[PDB]
Amino acid sequence: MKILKSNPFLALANNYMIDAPEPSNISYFWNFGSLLACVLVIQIVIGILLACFYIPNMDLAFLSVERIVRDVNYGFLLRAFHANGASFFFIFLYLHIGRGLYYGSYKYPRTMTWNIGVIIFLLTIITAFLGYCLPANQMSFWGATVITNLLSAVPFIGDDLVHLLWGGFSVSNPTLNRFFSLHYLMPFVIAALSVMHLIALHTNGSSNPLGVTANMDRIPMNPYYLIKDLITIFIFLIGINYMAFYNPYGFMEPDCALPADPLKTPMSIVPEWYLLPFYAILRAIPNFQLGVIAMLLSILVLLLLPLLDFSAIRGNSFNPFGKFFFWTFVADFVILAWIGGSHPENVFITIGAIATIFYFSYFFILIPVYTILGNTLIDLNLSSIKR
Amino acid sequence: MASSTIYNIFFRRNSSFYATIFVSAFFAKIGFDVFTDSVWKRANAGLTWDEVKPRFLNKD
Amino acid sequence: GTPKEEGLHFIQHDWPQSKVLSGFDHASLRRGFQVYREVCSACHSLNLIAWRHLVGVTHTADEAKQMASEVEYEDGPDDEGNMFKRPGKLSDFLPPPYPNVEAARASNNGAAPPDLSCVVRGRHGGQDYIYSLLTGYTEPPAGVEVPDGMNFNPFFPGTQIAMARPLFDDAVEFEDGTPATTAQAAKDVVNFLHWASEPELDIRKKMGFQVITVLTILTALSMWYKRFKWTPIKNRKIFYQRPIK
Amino acid sequence: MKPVSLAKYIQKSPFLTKLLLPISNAYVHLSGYRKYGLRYDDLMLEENDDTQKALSRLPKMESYDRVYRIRRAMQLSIENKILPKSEWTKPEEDYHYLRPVLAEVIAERKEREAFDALIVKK
Amino acid sequence: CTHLGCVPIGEAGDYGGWFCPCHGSHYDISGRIRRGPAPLNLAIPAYTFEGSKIIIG
Amino acid sequence: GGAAGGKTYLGWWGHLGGPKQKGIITYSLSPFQQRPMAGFFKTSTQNMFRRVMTEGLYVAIPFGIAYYIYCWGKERNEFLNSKHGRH
Amino acid sequence: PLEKMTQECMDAPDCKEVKHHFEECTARVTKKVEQGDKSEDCIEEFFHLYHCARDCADPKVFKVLV
Ligand SMILES: COC1=C(OC)C(=O)C(C/C=C(/C)CC/C=C(\C)CC/C=C(\C)CC/C=C(\C)CC/C=C(\C)CC/C=C(\C)CC/C=C(/C)CC/C=C(\C)CC/C=C(\C)CCC=C(C)C)=C(C)C1=O
Ligand SMILES: CCCCCCCCCCCCCCCC(=O)OC[C@H](COP(=O)([O-])OCC[N+](C)(C)C)OC(=O)CCCCCCCCCCCCCCC
Ligand SMILES: CCCCCCCCCCCCCCCC(=O)OC[C@H](COP(=O)([O-])OCC[N+](C)(C)C)OC(=O)CCCCCCCCCCCCCCC
Ligand code: HEC
Ligand code: HEM
Ligand code: HEM
Ligand code: FES
Repeated sequence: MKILKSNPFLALANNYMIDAPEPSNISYFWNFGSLLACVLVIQIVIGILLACFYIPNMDLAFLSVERIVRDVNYGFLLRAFHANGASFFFIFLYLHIGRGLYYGSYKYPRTMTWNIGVIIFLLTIITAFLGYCLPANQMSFWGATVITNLLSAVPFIGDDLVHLLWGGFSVSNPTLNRFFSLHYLMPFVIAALSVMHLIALHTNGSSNPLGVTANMDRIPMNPYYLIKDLITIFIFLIGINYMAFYNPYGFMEPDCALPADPLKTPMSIVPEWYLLPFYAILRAIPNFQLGVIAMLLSILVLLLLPLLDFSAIRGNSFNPFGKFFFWTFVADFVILAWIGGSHPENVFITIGAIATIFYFSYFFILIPVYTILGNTLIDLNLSSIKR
Repeated sequence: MASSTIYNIFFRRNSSFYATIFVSAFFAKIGFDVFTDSVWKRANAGLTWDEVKPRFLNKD
Repeated sequence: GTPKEEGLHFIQHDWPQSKVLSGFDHASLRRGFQVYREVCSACHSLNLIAWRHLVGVTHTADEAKQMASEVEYEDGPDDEGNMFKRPGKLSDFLPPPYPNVEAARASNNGAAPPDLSCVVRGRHGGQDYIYSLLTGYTEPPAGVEVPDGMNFNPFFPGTQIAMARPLFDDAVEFEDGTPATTAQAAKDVVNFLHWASEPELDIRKKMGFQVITVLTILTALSMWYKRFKWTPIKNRKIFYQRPIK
Repeated sequence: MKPVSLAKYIQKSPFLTKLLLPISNAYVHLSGYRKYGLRYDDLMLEENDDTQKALSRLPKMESYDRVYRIRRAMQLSIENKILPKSEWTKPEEDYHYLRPVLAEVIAERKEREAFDALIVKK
Repeated sequence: CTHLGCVPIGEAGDYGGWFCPCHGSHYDISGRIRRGPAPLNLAIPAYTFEGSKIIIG
Repeated sequence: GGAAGGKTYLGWWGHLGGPKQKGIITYSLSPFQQRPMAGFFKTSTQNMFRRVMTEGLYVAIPFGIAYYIYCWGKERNEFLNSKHGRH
Repeated sequence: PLEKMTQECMDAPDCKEVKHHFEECTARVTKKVEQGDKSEDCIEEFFHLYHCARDCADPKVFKVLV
């Protein structure tokens, strides 16, 4: 027997990287898992170094960041790379989620994988929100103040959890200390959850664009899928390197290069761009608690997808109605993000309300109706062929 | 000579492969550094502190 | 909001540093630093730039030492308590005109001159907005009046700036010899402030070119190697011999 | 849970079927599973016990033909191309060949489930 | 100042109250806003009274 | 080892848990004998043209509608808060 | 230099419609204020005219600013 098949550690490595039966016709949209893993590794490695020059205190946090930027050797590279990798993480996460949703990778035998991915997405959102508050910028302080107050919607112990989290009466030194510690801790938990994600997925294999079984023509991972990932790796490297060397603050709002003044009230208080649609959803509901409930449901509705998709086939490669409605929903998501970005003026609130109504209608009314209609039409045509 | 000699020299054994890779990398770094230095120097004419020195301080 | 309460959209120009393979204009940088020191050192503070930063960029080491040796700083305790002044070193920051923010508020009515270290990067427009604000002082149109202590400036949000016209014609004597108009001086000040915002631009843009070139070559090689290895699968031939019973 | 369809209530009224025939024709053309030389019953999910048991009760010829069709379809999907218009799945060959077996298996399971839950009403 | 967070001057303004020369707005004697770029009135603390000493907080 | 694991649908090499196959001959060549960059441009161009002509409107319609309402909303919102809009 | 070129661009044929609107402003608003009414402020027309003039003038002068 080969050594790679005998030694337990080498056996673990082999069963997951060297000799793993995979479908023989998976497209280029199956390349984002490795991209996500590499982005996470880069983020953790760079953050470990970034923690070597940061002082977690409200009175002394901005000057430490400036010293990192303009005094340490190649500190600007570290800062820009960390920020831009954290930004690219969400782009690749959205692409992964879209790939999973479009080809129907949530309707067994792989449903635990979907739930683990949803939990990982929630943890990533929480980690990003904790991280972007650290530099004590103006939007960082004000958005932290705005977002942390959402915990007051709890009926009984509300308005006390907020003070417990703040560690006082407003955003001050203890808040920054706690946020730094939690932001340091969480990515390792995310990595462990990703390991569990991979373990859960490995027991049944991946899907294929056709949506049919692929237990007839399988090829091993290496070297056939260990090289298809290199092209995407290099393309992502090109993108991130350009963004970090020619436009580092290109994803950043102009109201982030100022020290946090607890009296200066900014004109618009918005979070970063990757969390914008949920903020848009939150502000749509006139009520307070209903808004928080809707915002949480907007991410927690991905768990209910398996039990309300009545389709005789898996995927969207042979379902025109799904092809139309998926792109319509994607456009609605983009429009929701745009509305969340802008001011809450006259026409914008109406547009946001319409977009929220459509977004919450998509996961409840549209999907079962069009799936059932497609089934009915196909069966009706197939039932009158020989006649 | 032909093309079999090239395979016989570097691309015959992995040990004679990694050494070629490393040496080629070492030379390529210097080559690319020289290229980028030359192109950046040509790009900026009359725009750096070394070429604006006589205008300001040489007159004192 | 209302156009009056949000200001006029800034004008757009072309700067040497906005290209893909261009650095700064160091002569303009030095002239802008001179104008800064001779004009806005009185009220605006730049307490994030040290004398050593200008060494090799706008001034020689001896020039920087000689210029810094004229500012008096305050040092640590003496042998018996006390605090003694110093003639200045090459590792100190530029002197702030006011000791704290409250003194600045008291001096200039109720306003507070913002620190200029990171203002260009922190404004909606950067260099264009700053230059337009500097050169955009005009008499108010009929119907709108300005109370005492305020000036009309369309590019400022609300069209009410607390400043006065800072740059008048022939305010500074340039060492090079260029005339000091309100257009040249504003351009040089904007360039110097942009440099003070991001002093690392040159090295970054010098490294990026080589990085991008190497990465492009690597990607071009990968796209070919994948097609090389994936060949015996993309070109298979499947025949079905029907299994007659 | 299971696929659902209003494919019989419409059959109850002839007028609705006559009205909906062209729409069904257009939809089935638009689905494009026939461009790969496949049949509709191949695409049905087979991961539960019922379909796994049903696939083991087909005639051997049907199983071999299904295997060849699936393999050819995946080979075509590898290179992102389709067969010429001559080798498309004709309507006459696109019949339902897996539904009756699945119906028999579901009927057996439902009968056992019915026997399972009983009561004595004196 | 409820508009952009500045320190107003009291015993002044058109309405005989607090006056903000940072943006030229006036607060009435009662403490509310009458005219100027200030959106809302002045804030009220949760103080309590104990004899001749008032505790703010 | 043993440990009496559960039930899956993948297996491993040799026993992949698929239906029995018969009479499926397969030929392939060697990567060193075939030629990369052979017929790539023609086949890729034909596939891209067919995909554009086939999927097409599926993406074209929603994105176009969204862009139209985006432009209209921006124009109307800019108009309304101006001088003449409020009247 | 900038003021002269901006004035020349203001009187240039490139921007004449916005100038016409600003003139109609000046007349009407001056009559209104000297009557004793402080309710109207057409700063929008001044914004438009100044934007047109600056766009006309700035690229011309910016080239010779060395
Ligand atoms: C099909 O699925 C598949 C995938 O997808 C295709 C995959 O993804 C993978 C997954 C593959 C992996 C890469 C495994 C991990 C990936 C995950 C599942 C999730 C991500 C997991 C991680 C978080 C990666 C682990 C990384 C960690 C734990 C942190 C890493 C930290 C560092 C590397 C340290 C950083 C460096 C710093 C800050 C300083 C380093 C120290 C120094 C040396 C500095 C200098 C100091 C000195 C000089 C001091 C003196 C030194 C001494 C004493 C030495 C002197 C010499 C002497 C001899 C004394 C698999 C298996 C898979 O099958
Ligand atoms: C890179 C710079 C140049 C660095 C240059 C110096 C690097 C060191 C040089 C040697 C590195 C490799 C060590 C082992 C060498 C060797 O001869 O191993 C042979 C066998 C091959 O395995 P097998 O023949 O197929 O199976 C044998 C099973 N029997 C029959 C015994 C029952 O055992 C195997 O190889 C099994 C394959 C998997 C186990 C090895 C994985 C790790 C290999 C690399 C380890 C060193 C990596 C160093 C990286 C710094
Ligand atoms: C293990 C985690 C998952 C993986 C994470 C990525 C790990 C990346 C480093 C290892 C990449 C290569 C993996 C091992 C591939 C291998 O088998 O190496 C041997 C090959 C030659 O093998 P051959 O292609 O079959 O040709 C036969 C040659 N004869 C025998 C005829 C002489 O010769 C070569 O392949 C030489 C080219 C590659 C060798 C490394 C040099 C380039 C990388 C330098 C280090 C930079 C990487 C730092 C960042 C990773
Ligand atoms: C009269 C003292 C004084 C002078 C001289 C002066 N500044 Fe100012 N500056 C101020 C004050 C006070 C403010 C605050 C105005 C406000 O907040 O409304 C200010 C505001 C600014 C701002 C902030 C604009 C904004 O939108 O926040 C910039 C930039 C600026 N000045 C640049 C300059 C430059 C460049 C010079 C030299 C040409 C200069 N100033 C000269 C006192 C001064
Ligand atoms: C071990 C892992 C990590 C460590 C030690 C770490 C540490 C840090 C530190 C010290 C900062 C402060 C930056 C500064 O002071 O300028 C920061 C910022 C940030 N981090 Fe991380 N981080 C880690 C992983 C992550 C992950 C996994 C994400 C997202 C998924 C993330 C997202 C962010 C963001 C968005 C910022 C703010 C960007 C900015 O400051 O410009 N980090 N992180
Ligand atoms: C954030 C939301 C996520 C969801 C909803 C999710 C869900 C899924 C699903 C359903 C699959 C199987 C798709 C199929 O077989 O057709 C999959 C595959 C995979 N996932 Fe995730 N996952 C998420 C995040 C992540 C993260 C953060 C990582 C790694 C850090 C990761 C790594 C992988 C890998 C490596 C695969 C297999 C290869 C691939 O599909 O690219 N996923 N995921
Ligand atoms: S503090 Fe803003 S105008 Fe009074």
